[PDB]
Formats: sequence, C-alpha cells, structure tokens
Amino acid sequence: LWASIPCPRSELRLDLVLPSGQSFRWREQSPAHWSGVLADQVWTLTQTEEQLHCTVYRSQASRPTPDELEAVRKYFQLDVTLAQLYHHWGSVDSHFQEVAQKFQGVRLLRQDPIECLFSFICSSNNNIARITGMVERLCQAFGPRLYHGFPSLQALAGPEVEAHLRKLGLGYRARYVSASARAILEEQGGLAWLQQLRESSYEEAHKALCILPGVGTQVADCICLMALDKPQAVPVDVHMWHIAQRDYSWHPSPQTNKELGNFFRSLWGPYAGWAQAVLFSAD
Amino acid sequence: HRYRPGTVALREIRRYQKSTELLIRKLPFQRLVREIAQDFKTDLRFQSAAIGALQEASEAYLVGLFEDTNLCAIHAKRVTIMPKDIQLARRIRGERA
Amino acid sequence: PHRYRPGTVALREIRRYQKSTELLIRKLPFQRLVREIAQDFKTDLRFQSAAIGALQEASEAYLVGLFEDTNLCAIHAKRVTIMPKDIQLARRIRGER
Amino acid sequence: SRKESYSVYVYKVLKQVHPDTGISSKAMGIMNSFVNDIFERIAGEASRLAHYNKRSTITSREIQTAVRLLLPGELAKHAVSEGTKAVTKYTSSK
Amino acid sequence: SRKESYSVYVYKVLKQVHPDTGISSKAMGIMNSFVNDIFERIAGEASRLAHYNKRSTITSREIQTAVRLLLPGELAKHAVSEGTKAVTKYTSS
Amino acid sequence: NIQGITKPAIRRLARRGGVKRISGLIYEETRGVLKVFLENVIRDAVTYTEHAKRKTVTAMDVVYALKRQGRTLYGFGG
Amino acid sequence: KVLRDNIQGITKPAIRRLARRGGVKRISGLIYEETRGVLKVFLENVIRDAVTYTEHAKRKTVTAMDVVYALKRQGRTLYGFGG
Amino acid sequence: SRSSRAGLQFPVGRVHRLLRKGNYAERVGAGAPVYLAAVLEYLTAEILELAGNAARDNKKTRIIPRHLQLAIRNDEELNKLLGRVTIAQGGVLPNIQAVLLPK
Amino acid sequence: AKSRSSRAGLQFPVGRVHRLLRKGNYAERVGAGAPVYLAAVLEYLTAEILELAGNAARDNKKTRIIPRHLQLAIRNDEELNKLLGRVTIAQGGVLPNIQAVLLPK
DNA sequence: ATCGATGTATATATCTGACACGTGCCTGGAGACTAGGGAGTAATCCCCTTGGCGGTTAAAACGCGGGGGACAGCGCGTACGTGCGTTTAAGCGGTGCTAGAGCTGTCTACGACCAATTGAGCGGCCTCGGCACCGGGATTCTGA
DNA sequence: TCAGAATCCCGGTGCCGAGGCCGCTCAATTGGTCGTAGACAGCTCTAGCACCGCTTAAACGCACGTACGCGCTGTCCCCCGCGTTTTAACCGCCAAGGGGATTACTCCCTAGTCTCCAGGCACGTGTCAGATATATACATCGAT
Repeated sequence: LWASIPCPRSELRLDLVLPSGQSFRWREQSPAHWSGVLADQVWTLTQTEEQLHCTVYRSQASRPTPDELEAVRKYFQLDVTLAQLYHHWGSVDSHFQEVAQKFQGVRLLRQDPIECLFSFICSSNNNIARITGMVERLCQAFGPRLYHGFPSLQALAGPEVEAHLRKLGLGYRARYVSASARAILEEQGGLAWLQQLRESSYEEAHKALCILPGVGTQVADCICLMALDKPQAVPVDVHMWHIAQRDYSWHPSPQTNKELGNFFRSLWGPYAGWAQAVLFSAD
Repeated sequence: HRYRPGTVALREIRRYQKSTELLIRKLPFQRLVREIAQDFKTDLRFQSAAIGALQEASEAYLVGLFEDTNLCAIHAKRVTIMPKDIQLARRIRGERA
Repeated sequence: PHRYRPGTVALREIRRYQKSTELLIRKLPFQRLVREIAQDFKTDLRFQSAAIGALQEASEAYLVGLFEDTNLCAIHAKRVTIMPKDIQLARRIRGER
Repeated sequence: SRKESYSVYVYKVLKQVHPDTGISSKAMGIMNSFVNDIFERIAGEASRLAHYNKRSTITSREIQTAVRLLLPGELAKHAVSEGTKAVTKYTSSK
Repeated sequence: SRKESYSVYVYKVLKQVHPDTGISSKAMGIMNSFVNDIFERIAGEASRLAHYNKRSTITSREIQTAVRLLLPGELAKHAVSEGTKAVTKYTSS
Repeated sequence: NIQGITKPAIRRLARRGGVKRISGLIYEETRGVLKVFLENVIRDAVTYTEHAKRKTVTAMDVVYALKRQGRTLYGFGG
Repeated sequence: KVLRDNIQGITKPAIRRLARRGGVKRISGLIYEETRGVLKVFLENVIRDAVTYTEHAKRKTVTAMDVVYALKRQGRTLYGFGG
Repeated sequence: SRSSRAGLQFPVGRVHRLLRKGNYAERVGAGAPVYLAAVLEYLTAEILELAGNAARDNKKTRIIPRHLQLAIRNDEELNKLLGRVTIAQGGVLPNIQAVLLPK
Repeated sequence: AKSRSSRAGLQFPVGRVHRLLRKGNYAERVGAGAPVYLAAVLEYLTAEILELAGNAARDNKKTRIIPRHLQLAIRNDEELNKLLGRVTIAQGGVLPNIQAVLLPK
C-alpha cells in the first residue's frame, strides 16, 4: 500500500520515464501506478512533488524495507542531482535550451546488464510496443514465473530448441538470441565478464559488446548508456537520427554514425547520454 | 569509397528491368507528340489515354531496339553501343531500305 | 595454266548470280525434301508440280534474304567471312526462332 | 451507354482455376483486349477459309482448322480437344 | 469451268502507256496476282474502317482513306487524285 | 521538342534493354529513330480521325494505327 | 514410299550459289549445317500450314494455292503462282 | 441456355452474335460459336493459370499486367502466340548478357 | 455508252470490281462510287508499275516485259519497294549490289 | 607501268514456240422499277480537353578525374579459296496406270427469319474486408 | 575493409475490386416455318506417280598457297562516377467551352427482282522476239 520516499519531481518524472523504451518489464496495472518486476519482486512506481512513491509486496503489506528501497533508488540512480544539469545544457546547446525551457525530469536507470542486452537485442528494427509484448512472451515461455522473470544464462539456450522462440513472435531475432546466449557462455566469463565491461573504458566496452552476435553499434551504445554506466555514450536510434536531421546536420553508414556520435558527445559533454534521453522522450 | 566504372551500370540495369514504370518524362513527350502531329493537321485534340498509349508504344519500341542494338554491339565484340549498331539493327529488321 | 588470287572468282560468281535469275537448288533433291517433310504431317500425300515449284521459289528467296542479312552482320563485325554466329544474330534480330 | 466486355466471364474462369487469386482492373482490360484479338484472328481465318473453299457457311470445322492454323502445336492440340468436347456435349442435348 | 482475271485490262493499260511493248505470260500472271493482292488490301482496310465507324456501307470515302493508309508517299497523292477525277467524271454523266 | 528527350531518359531506356556502356552519338541517333517512329504512327492516327470527321485523336485511333503497323498494343481498347 | 536423309541433298555448292546471290564473298565451313537446319525449319513451318489447308478441303493433293495461302498467312506473300 | 448446355463459362450467344454482325461469312453454323467459345475459354484459363502462378511467386494475390507479361514471356508457347503484342505496364524480362557481367 | 468503265473513263472493269466487293463479303452494302474509285486506283498503280517495267525493258533492249523487269522496276523505285517490300516475285532475281568493303583492293 | 590469258560484251545468222490476233457465244453485266432503312442533317447536352497559377523538389545540366575500353599495329597458322581430275545423279524424253480432282443431280437437314417471352447482364451507389506499402530504439549479410 | 538489401511481425494508413439490391433493357431463348447449301452418290478424264534409258552438267575429293581471323600489345581519349548548381516536371486546384455522343426526322441511295445482249473467255491460228550458235574485239587481273 501507499509508500513515499523523498526526491523532487524535477529530479525524475517517474510518470513518464518508465515507458520510454529503456526497460520493457514496465506496463500499467493501476492508473498512474506503473507495475514491473525487478530484483525478483514486483514494485509500484508513482511520484509526488516533494517525495517519490515506491511500495512493495510482503497480505501484510504496509511499507518497503530500507535495503529494497535503496536497491530500487540506486536502479533509478537518484543519488545524482539531475535537475541542475539544465543550467549547463541550455547554455551549451541551443536546442537543448528549448527542450529545457519546455519540460524537465528525464534521466537514465540501471537495470541488470543481461536484461538490458536481451531487451535491446529484441529491439532491433522494432517498435516499443512490440518489443514489450515480445519480452513478455519470451520471459513467460522460458524464464521463471516470479510477471515472469529473466532465465539463467545457460537456461536461455538449449538442445536446438531455438525454434521454440520463433513461436513467440521473435522472428529473425531468435537466431541472434540463441547464438549470443551460447557465446556469452562458451567464450566469455558470464556475469563477471559483464561486470568487467561495467568496469572497462568506453571504447573497450564498445568493442567487447559489438563482438557478440545480435548486438550492433546502437544496441551496444544502449547497453553502455544504461546498465553499464557509461553516460558519455549517445546511442543513435532512428528518433535520434531524425531529430539530428531536423535540428542540425553536416553529413547512414558506420563511419557516419561514428562521426555523429562523436559530435553529439562533443556537444553535450561528459553526461551526453542523460541529455539524449530528455531529447529522446520529446517524441 | 568510389564505385569502379561499370558496376553502377549493372545495378541500374537490374533496377530498371525489375520495375515497370515509364522512363520518358510525360510532359516533354506529350509536347513532342503534339509538335509532330500539328504538321499533318492543325489544331488537333488528344485524349490523355491516346498520348499514354503513344508513350507506351514508343517506349516498348525503343526498349526492343536497344535490346537488338546491344546484341549487335556484343556481336562485334564491343561492349559500348554506337550508332552503326542501331543502323544495322534497323536495317536488318526492315525499317530501312 | 593460270590462277586468280582469292576472292576474284567469288566476285565474278556474285556478279553472275546477281545478274541472272534461274533457280539455284537442284529440283529433284528439293522435291524429295518436301515429300520427306510432308511425311510427318499426313501420310501418302500427292503434290502438284506447281506447289513444289512455289515452295522452292519461296525457299530460295528466303535463303537469299537471310544471306544478305548475314553478310551485313559479318561486315559489321569487321570480318569478310560469314559464320554461324552471324546467321544466328540475323535470325534473332529478325524475330525468327 | 452500354459497353460489352468479357470482364465477367474472364473472372468466372479465374476463380475456377485459382480460387484464392484476384485480378486488378488493368489486367482485366489486358485480358479483354487479348480475348478480342484472338477472336478476331480466328474469325478472320475462318472467313478466309470459307471464302477459299467457296463455302458460304462457317461451321465447327472451319473454326477447328483455323485454331490449328493460328495456335502453336501443344496449344492447338489442347484447344481442339476442348472444342470437340464442348461441341459433342452440346449436341448430346439438342 | 469459266475462269476470269484482269489479263485483258492489264494489257489495255500497257498498250496505252507503251504501244510497242509486249508482256510475257508469266509477267501477266504476276501483274494479275499483284492486282488481286492490292484489291484485297484496300477492301480489307475499307471493311475495317466501316466496322470501326459502325457504318455498314463501303463508300468512296472509305476507299480514299484506305488508299491514304496503305499507299506511301507520292503514290497516295497521285492515286487519290486519279480516283477523285474518275469519280467526278462518272458522276458528271 | 525532339531535343526535349533528355540524355538520362535515353540512358534509362537503354538500361532497360540491357545496355552497359553508351556512345556519345547514340543520343542523336535515338532521337532521329524516335521521331521517325512517332511520325509514322501519328500520320495513321490522324488519318483515322479525319476519316471519322472528328478532331480529337482517340485512344482507339492510336491502337488501330499501331495494330495496322504490326505492333499490336494491349491495355487501351480493342 | 519411305524417304530419309534427303536433307543432305541441299548440296554445298547450292549453298554457295545462294550465298553468292546474297553478295557474300567468303564463306566459312560451318555455315552449311546451320543453313540446312534453317531451311528445314522454314519448310516444316510452311508445309504444316499447306497440309492443314489441304486437309480442310477434304483433298488428298496439295495444290499450289495451298502453298500460296500458307506463305501469305506467314507474312511472305508470293506472286506469280496463283491467287 | 447454350452456355450451360455446352458446359462452358463463356457466352455462346454473344460469340454467335459477333460472328453474325462481324460479317465474316454469309451464314454461321450452330456449332461454330460453341467451338469458338470453348477455345477462348481454354486460352483464357491457361494464361490466367500462368499469371496466377507468377503472382504467387511474387507473394501477391492480385494479377497485374506485370504478372501477365511474365507469364506470357516465360511460356515458350504463349510467347510464340503473342510475340508481336506489347502489354502496357508489362516491363521486360530480367536478362543481362553474360559478357557484360564482371570478371 | 452502256459500260460503267467507259463512263468513268477507266480501262478497268468497274462492274467486276463491284461484284467482287459485294460477293467478297467485305460489307453489308457497297456504295455506287466505291467500285469507280477502287478501279481508278488499281489502274493508276498498274500503269505506274508497267511504265517503270517498260522503261527497264527498254534499258535491257528487250520488247517484252518479263518477271526480271518487274522485279527491277519494283526494287529500284523507292516508294513501290516500300509498298511491296515483303512480296516475292517468282523468277525475280535480285538487284546487283556488292558491298563496298568486299570490293577488290 | 607492259604483256599475256581468260572473260566479258558485242555482231550476225537460223529457227522456233510463245504471244498477238481473230471468231464464237453465253452468262454476267446493264437497264428499269419498287421500297425501306441507312445515312445525312439539325438541336441539345455535358464532359473532358485545353489553359492557367504556385511550389516543391526531383531530375536535368555542367565540370572534372581517370579507368578502361576502343582502336590501331603486328604476327602467325590454318581455314578458306582456286583448280584439277573423278564420280554421281539430275535433267530430259517416253510409256503406262489410275487416284482422285472436278463437275452434275438431288433432296433433306440445316440455318435464316419471325413472333412472343424473360433473365443475363449492364450501370449505380454502398459497404466493405482485403491488399499493398511504410514504418518501427538495426543488425546481419553480401559484394566492391 | 564500407556501402546496399533482407529479415520477422504489428499497427497504421490509403485505395479498391467484390459482392449486393434494384432497376431495367434487350437480346438471348423457345417454338414455327420455310428455302437452299451442301452432303451424298455418281461419272469423267486430268494429271500425278512410277519406272526406264541416255547424256553430261554438277558435285566430290584432294592438293597448295596465302590472306585473313584470331590473339596480343600499346596508346589515348572519352564515357562513368561523383559532386554541385539549375530548371522545369509534377502535383494540386480551378475555369471555359469545344465537340462527341444522342435523339429525332427525312429522303435518297442500295438491294432485290426481272429482261435482255454484248464483252470477255475458250479455242484456234499465224508470225516475229528471242533463244542458240558461231565469230571476235575490247577489259581486267596477274606476272614481270
């Protein structure tokens, strides 16, 4: 039932950020009260002005515990003062000036790297609604019923049962998922490897991520931007590229995407990634 | 990079053989048809469908003629077509004496 | 004892056979050929002499025209000798099979 | 005014051969023109045959020989077979 | 039985043009077949014109248009002039 | 307006025919050929219109002119 | 009476004469077989129609008019033999 | 009706009327329209079958002049029957001379 | 004069042409002027061809027209050759023509 | 150049059979009359062809580098041409038989034409479901 | 290697053939009633087929040489690819009125029919244009 935790609305728009295509386990169950699973339990997310709201299940449900609260808030990364950055972005970028004077409160969140990787693998040339449905199907089909959770690294593959995933609507992405799931096990160090990429430089993490099947430049950029803590990363999604065309352009191919990302990083500085999200959720 | 000469020609051939739209611009061809027509009879009127049929027939005729002149050029062991090829093709097809 | 260089007698023969107008294929072989062909369509037919004459005349005219077109192709390819590829080109361009 | 065309019968044949498939108006026009062209060819050839043979009438026989003249080998044989079938069936119920 | 051809008239014109010249039998046959072929062409074109225009009668205008369509270049002009002259003379009496 | 048949249009027509490389004078040659063909068809079409006493060249007239040329066309009438 | 192999009756010098009437000065060695094949195809095409015309009239003799009509319908009008 | 009796789908009556008004001959036997309608129906069925197969190859459910052109030119028989006719919006059969291909 | 050919001033058989037009089954009705026009056209074409053929025969020193002379007259003229471009004339022969490249050096 | 061999066009003479001319006659063309409907002519309608304007933006036009294809020389070896002697069989002229092409007589089964009847099919909206294409938090695959 | 294409599926457009009723033409049927086209049975005699011998022109086989078709190399120039500037094609929309199609009416031209008769066809004849044969004077090609 009702819970509250101090953080100003300007720091985060919990009402809007969640369906913005970063994590696909979030969808409405109660009005203005988003529901989704993380840390193998279900949470409800809304916000008030002087505090946020975050409540959990226990029938003896009254309030959440400090450890769960801090885990979810860390997921939100709320320990960074996001609001002030408009002071640096409005004056460093002319278009982000108009974005800042329009609306406020968009940031990035930290889900598990495995969830980020697989969700964005399912996101190749797809719409957010379909990726949401596809993830809900894949989790139900394979991962445990915790709303169904992500499966294990090994349990995501099997004895050539990879045709099963195609029955979920996964399409051509099933081959990607199967090959990448087998590779992360048979030629990489699993969770410690993924953490290593969380503690590896930007270009090294980029190169390491791009080497696996099913993930390209843009998916790797998204994994670096969220769940691997690389705020300088500026993913080039179709919305980003179109906004670039309608805002400012000079010159798509891998070289062009590299140059575009380099220029965007040069413009929005070290925290470019977080700025991109504000621009992204504008459409 | 820079595509080597002749490679874009192949993709152009594939592109224009797979599709079926018209290749000649409509208005210039219509104007040409009227300019030729006024010689035989002044102040003629043309149904839109009539000019469409004329354009379709002319394009089909020219495409066939180029297919034949290309065969001629290849027969001469050349790859580039030249006016002598068109003259040979028309002469053989009986369009010239 | 004399010998003309190559092509001189061929030119004399060309002049002879373009100045005269008689038939060029022997009659009985062509009659036997038409009867042999006819066997495949209906049995024990009987042919009017005029029918075989007309067949032979048309056949020779068609072959002469075909050879003119073949010569045109051979010259176009910078050659003087006619070759099977020339005949195939002439046939293909004419629309024949 | 009232314009006669084969767009009804051609469609009837289509659903008899390819039940799922449909046909666009542009192709229906192509089919109608094609049917008219072949009808004109066969009728003209039959007329010339009747004129050559001093006959005043064109009957099933003239149409049969005209079909054999115009169509290529396999097509002619199948068309003749179908025409004979149709004529025999029709005359079976006078 | 009785056969008929244009051999009399083809010779009539010949004598009118070249009085001293003669014509061999095979040449006369070729001329007769030429006349038949031209007549067939013009008649067929006139019939098709009448059918196109929904009209049922072959008039002089149909022949004139068929000639204009079939004959190339100066032949069309001269033949049309000759036909018009003949028709006018015929109608004058 | 024969000079209105643009060079790239002739190139596209040649491409549809399977041509790979085109000489400079092919453009003028093609323009001449097209002019001759159009003149031949249009003369017969105009003759048909004059015969019917009309002054609007109808699609059927073009179709008949092409058919008489031994270049039958489908899709416009019959 | 059965017949066979008469296609070779169209001799090499006959092909040479036909070519010379066409203005060909120099001839290859392989031209003859191709010419014989072409002639055989053309004769088959004409005689098929001629035999069809003869069959239609219930005749058993292929008359000159049948050949002339077969040629005429093939777009190869012939003069001097009939019609 | 005569179409029903002959088992055909095409109109025998219309074919008879056209053979009459068309002025092809002074008289028209009873068997001619039936035979002619049967032949026309057969040819239409054949070409429509080929066109439908071509359309299915292209993952389309409608026959459009492109499919008619493909069916006509890919079939060795129809091609001979309809060699001289041009089909509006027909295009041409994909064909590039082997000599022109890259080494 | 009785005959229609005399009235029209023609040499060709107007009456026979009228019969052929009617019996040939070209149309339901035949106009009165169509036979005259057609006969005049045929006569003009025949006169043209025979004029050219007689010219050719005189060029050859002969007095009788033979298929060779008809062939020469038809092929040499530039508009008749387009009218009869796909017509074979028995015993016709060909026009003397040797390509330039083949001539001796 | 120069001269010789072979070929071609030109002269002159004989004989013949193919074409020009004459005669008979019959059947198809011409003359005369009726009629009825096909074609000419006048009015009306509305639709669809010409004409114009503004913008946007796709295609055309122009310039330049240079890569490779066209074109010219040269060499060679074998495929073709020319010519001679030898062998085949096509062309010519006769003799003989008969299949069937062409024509005549007929009479009946068919088709033309008419009157009375109705439903097959055409044109007009209407309502679709349905088809075709695009686009989406790109990546992989493929060839230059 | 860095450009272009293809992959799965859901949702959103947007057009668009396919029934569907409805009304109604008109022409396709059904049933009769006649006239003649031609299917059939004969009969005639043309011409197509078969074979037979003879002559000699034509085709075959082979030898020898050279010229030309093929391959290779080198030059060089001119089309292709690409980028940038320019222009007019295309799309939409609105207006005017020219003429193409309809309808009605009217009459004069063609079809049908019945008498005659003379123009063209079949047959027969004569003679001269030309095919054949002998004579040779000039032309062109190849050797020198």
